[PDB]
Amino acid sequence: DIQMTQSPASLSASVGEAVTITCRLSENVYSFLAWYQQKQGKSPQLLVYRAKTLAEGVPSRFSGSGSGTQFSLKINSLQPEDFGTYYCQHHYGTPPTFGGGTKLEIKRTVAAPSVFIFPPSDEQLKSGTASVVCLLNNFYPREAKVQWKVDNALQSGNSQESVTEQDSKDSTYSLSSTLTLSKADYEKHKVYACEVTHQGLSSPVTKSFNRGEC
Amino acid sequence: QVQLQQSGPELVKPGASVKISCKASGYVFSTSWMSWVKQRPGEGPEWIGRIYPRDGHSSSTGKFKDKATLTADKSSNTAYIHLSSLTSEDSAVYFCARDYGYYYFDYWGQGTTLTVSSASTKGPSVFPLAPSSKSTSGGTAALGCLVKDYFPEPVTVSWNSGALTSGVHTFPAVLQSSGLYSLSSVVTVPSSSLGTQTYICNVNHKPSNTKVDKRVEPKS
Amino acid sequence: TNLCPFGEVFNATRFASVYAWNRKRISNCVADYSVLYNSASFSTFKCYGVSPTKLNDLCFTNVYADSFVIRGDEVRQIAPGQTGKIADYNYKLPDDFTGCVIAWNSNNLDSKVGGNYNYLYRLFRKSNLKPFERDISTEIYQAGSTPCNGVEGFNCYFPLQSYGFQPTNGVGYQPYRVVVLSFELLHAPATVCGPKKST
Ligand SMILES: *[C@@H]1O[C@H](CO)[C@@H](O[C@@H]2O[C@H](CO)[C@@H](O)[C@H](O)[C@H]2NC(C)=O)[C@H](O)[C@H]1NC(C)=O
Repeated sequence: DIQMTQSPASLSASVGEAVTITCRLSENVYSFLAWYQQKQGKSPQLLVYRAKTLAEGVPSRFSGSGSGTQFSLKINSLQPEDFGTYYCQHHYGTPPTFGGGTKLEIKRTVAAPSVFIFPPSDEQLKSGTASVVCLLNNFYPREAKVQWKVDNALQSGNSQESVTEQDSKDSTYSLSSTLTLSKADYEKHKVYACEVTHQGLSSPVTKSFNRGEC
Repeated sequence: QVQLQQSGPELVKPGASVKISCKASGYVFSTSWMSWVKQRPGEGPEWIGRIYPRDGHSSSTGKFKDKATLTADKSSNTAYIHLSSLTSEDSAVYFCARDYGYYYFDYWGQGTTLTVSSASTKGPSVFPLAPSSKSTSGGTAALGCLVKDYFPEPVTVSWNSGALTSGVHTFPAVLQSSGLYSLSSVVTVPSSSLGTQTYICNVNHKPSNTKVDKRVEPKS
Repeated sequence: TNLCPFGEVFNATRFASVYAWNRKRISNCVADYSVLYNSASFSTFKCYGVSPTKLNDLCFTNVYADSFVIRGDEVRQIAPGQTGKIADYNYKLPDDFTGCVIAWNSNNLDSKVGGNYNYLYRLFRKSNLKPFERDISTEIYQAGSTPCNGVEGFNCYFPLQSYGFQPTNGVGYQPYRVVVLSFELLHAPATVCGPKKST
C-alpha cells in the first residue's frame, strides 16, 4: 500500500483568490493520481484523473499537475461553493489509497451572529425535561463562544453545540447551543440567558428570558 | 443519465450480517467494474473492492477479504455488498462507485450509513421553537423545531412541505449522554408575516416510521 | 484464458520496414507482460510511464503493437524525446509515451549473403514526423530549388534508402526487430487487463 500525505491539512481563502494544495506519495505512481471534492453528507466527486485530465462537468478553474511522488491541485479563482474536503488518490494498481484530506473554507468579511433564544415548550415541560435553545445565525468566522447564565450564574456540563456547514452563497456559519435540564431544576431558577462572544461583537451580546413569561 | 441509487440506512445488531445494494443506470453494467468504498466520520475514504459483473470476478483488500463479499445481478443491474460479523468498527458510510477499470471513480452512489448498535429504534419527539416577541426592527424573526431523543439516524426536516427553503438551517445531530440523538431546524422569516402565514415543520424518522408535522406559532 | 495475441506480433515470420511500420490494436484480452520482461532473448526492454512490476496490475483501454526492423545503433532513437533520422523521419514516440519498447537481434533471419536490401528507411523528409505518424510516400526529394519533376538528380534524391544487413556487418549494423507496446488509457471501459491476482 502506497501512503499519501496532503498539505495543508486546512486552508481559508477569499473568493477570486488562487489556491494550490499538494499531495505526496511513498512510491512513484508516474501519472496515476486522481482528485476529488467532498461535502458533508454527500459522496466525493471526481475533479481530476491521470494527474491532469479534467473530468466532465468540472469548471476550467480546476487544474491538476505533478508526477512521480509529488502532485498539486490549483483553483485559479475561488468561488463561494468551493468549500469542502479535497482528497487525492493514486490509481496505480491495487490497492487504491486516499489522502487524509484538505479542508478548504471560504474566507470572507467578518459578520456578527444574530442571536435568538427559545424557552422550553409547555409540552416538553409536561414530559419532565426542559431544553433551552440559543441560536447564532449567519456569522463569520466560525469561532464563537456561548456562555449559559442562569440568574447570572455560569453553567457548565449541560450545554451541547452544533454548527452548520459554510453557506454555499453566504459563506457564513450558524451555531446552536442547547441547555438540558430536569423540570425541577428548571423550576428552581428564574432568568435563563445565553451570552455570545464573537469577533463581530465589540462586547458580548446577551439574550435572556424570565421563566414563565415573567 | 448515469445514476447509482443505494439502499437506505441500516441499523444492525453486533455480530450479524447486512446486504447493501446499488442500482446502476445510464451505462453498460457489464463492461464496467463496480468499486465499494468505506468512509468513517472524520476520515478519508477507504477502498474495499471491485466486482466485474460480466464474468463475476471480485477483488478486495486483505482487510476486507473476510468481512465483505461482492455480487452483481445483471438482470436488475444491481451490485451488492454483504458484510458479516458486524462490529462497531464496521459502522460507517458505504459508497458504490463506477470503475472503468483504472481505479479512479467518476460516479458515486449517495452512500448508505451502517449503524451497528445493540440499542433500539426510538421515535423523535417534536417540540416547537416559538417566535420571540421583540421590537423586530429589520423585520427578521426566528422559529424552529426541536427533534429530540431519536435513534438511530437520520431524521429529515422540511418546512411547509418543501415550500419554505430560504434561511432554513438544519443543524447536525448531536449524540446526547442518553445515547439518543437530538437535532434542531430553524428558519428566519419576516416579522410581519408571523400573524398572516402558518409555519409547519415536517419531520420524518423513517426507521420508526414517525411522520410529524408540527405547527409553530407564538405562545400566549 | 483469453490471452493477448502478442505472439503473432513478436513471432511474425516477416517484419515491416521502419518507414512502413506495422500496427496491431490489441483489446479484450489478458496480458502477462512479466514473462516477457525477464527474458535475455530481448536485448532491449524499456518501459516509460509505468513500472515493469506494476504492468500486470494495470488495466488499459487498448494496447497498440508497432513492429519494424532497424539496425542496432538506432534502437536508442526509439525512446521518447530522441532525435535522429529514424526518430525524425520514420517512427516518432510522444514525450508523454506510456508503454514499453522491446527489441531483439535478428541477424539469422534478416541477413542474406549479399546483405538484405528489402528493409528500407527514410533518409530525407521535408519536415520531422509527428508522434505515431506513418509516411510511405516515394516522392522525389527536392533539396535544391531545381524543380525535380519526378527525376532523380544532383539536388533531387529518392527518399527511401536501404540497409546493408550483411551477416558479417557487426553488432550495431546488424538487423534488430522492434516491438513498441503503447498503452491507451481513454475515458472508456478497460478491455486489456493484467492476469488475475488470485494466483
Ligand atoms: C514466440 O514463440 C516462442 C516459441 O518459439 C515462445 O516461447 C515460449 O513461450 C512459452 C509461453 O507462451 C514459454 O512457456 C516457453 O518456455 C517459451 N519457449 C522459449 C524457447 O522461449 C514465445 O512466447 C513467443 N513470443 C511471444 C512474445 O509470445
